[PDB]
Order: sequence, then C-alpha cells, then structure tokens
Amino acid sequence: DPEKVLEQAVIDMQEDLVQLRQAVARTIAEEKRTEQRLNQDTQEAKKW
Amino acid sequence: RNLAALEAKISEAKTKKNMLQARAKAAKANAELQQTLGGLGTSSATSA
Repeated sequence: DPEKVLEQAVIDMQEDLVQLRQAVARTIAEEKRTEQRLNQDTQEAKKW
Repeated sequence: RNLAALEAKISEAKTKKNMLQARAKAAKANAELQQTLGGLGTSSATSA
C-alpha cells in the first residue's frame, strides 16, 4: 500500500540525513587537517 | 651523494603517493555523497 511505501521512504531518509551529516563531519575534519598542515609548513619555511 | 638523492626520492615518493591516495579517497567519498543525494528513493511512496 502507498502508506507503507512512503513510510519506509521517510525512514530511509532518516538514515540518509545522518549519513550526510557524517560526510559533512568528515569533510570538516579533512579541511581542518589540511589547514593545520599548510599552517605548520609555512612556519617551517620561516625556520629554514 | 647517491644516498642523499635516494633519500630525497624515497621521501618525496612516499609523501606524494600518500597525499594523492588520501585526496582520491576524499574525492570518491564526495562523489558518493553527491550520488546518494541524487539517489534518494523516498519517492517510492507514490505507489502507496
């Protein structure tokens, strides 16, 4: 029945939003890491 | 001099390969996220 079908779709969306949140968190972590790396490299250049 | 050159080669190859692999993994993860965003199946409730 359409009730069950759309209900299951809503449930799957409940998981999909969490998955996308996790992906966003991963991207945030990656950008933070690269920022730190470039920031420390700039200081290593000044040391040299 | 050969040791100096070999050490330079090893360090550069290792670091470049590692960063390339990490960036490729990040890119494929982002592409998968975009596919999932486009791949949402909650529309199946139209049957119900």
